[PDB]
Amino acid sequence: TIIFGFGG
Repeated sequence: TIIFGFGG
């Protein structure tokens, strides 16, 4: 993801 700390 494009959320810091959340892969993918």
